[PDB]
Amino acid sequence: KTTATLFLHGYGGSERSETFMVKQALNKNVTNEVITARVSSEGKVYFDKKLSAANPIVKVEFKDNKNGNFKENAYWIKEVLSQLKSQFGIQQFNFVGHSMGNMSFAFYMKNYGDDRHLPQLKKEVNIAGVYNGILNMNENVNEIIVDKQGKPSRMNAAYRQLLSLYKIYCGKEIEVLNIYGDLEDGSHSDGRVSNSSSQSLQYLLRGSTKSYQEMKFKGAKAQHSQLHENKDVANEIIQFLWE
Repeated sequence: KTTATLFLHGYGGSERSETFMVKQALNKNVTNEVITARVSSEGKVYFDKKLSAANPIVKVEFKDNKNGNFKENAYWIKEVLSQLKSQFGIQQFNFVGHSMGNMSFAFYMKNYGDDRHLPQLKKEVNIAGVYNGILNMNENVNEIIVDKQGKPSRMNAAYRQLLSLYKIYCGKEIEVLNIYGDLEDGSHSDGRVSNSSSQSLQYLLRGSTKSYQEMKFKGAKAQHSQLHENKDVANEIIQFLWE
């Protein structure tokens, strides 16, 4: 059975933000299929090439790529999934996203995560997830804290609408890998987002995933944008989704 692996860009980005990591996949023979799903502002979906095909990779680009509205960027996500099925029949998918493409996938799963007419999740890769806020926005550096279970010492607006998201992950045996960076510069962050922010995903999933792992890459090559431009991160993701 065929499983499309969708790559979503963070704020400001496009399909070119996803390239370095899928190019690491192709060099690993993973698949010969890559295609681009483009989504306008209205939310009509255009595929550049068609589909047939093992471990196919699909790159998702939103034309309106500066929309901070999680519910419409999670509505878009459901439009691509439901276009990949209506057209190519794909029944399951892996998801990997950068920063805010992941906050849009927590709102996808929240509003469309129990529907069955929709391609089902299998694995999940989360790069610099921005779950309990952003640095220098609605949080500050070393301010917010997480316990054992990734529960925030303080929870921000959006994080709270996502509390009942375990209810969706339960019993779907969804594996989840949580990748974030610690520059090591005394700020416990990826330059842009807090480790507690993305680490607070473990409390959103509440022990209801088939599998939950976190990887804290460290150093200069573990900076926000450096995360999807590292090869030691991209193989981490290859071996998880595909090996």
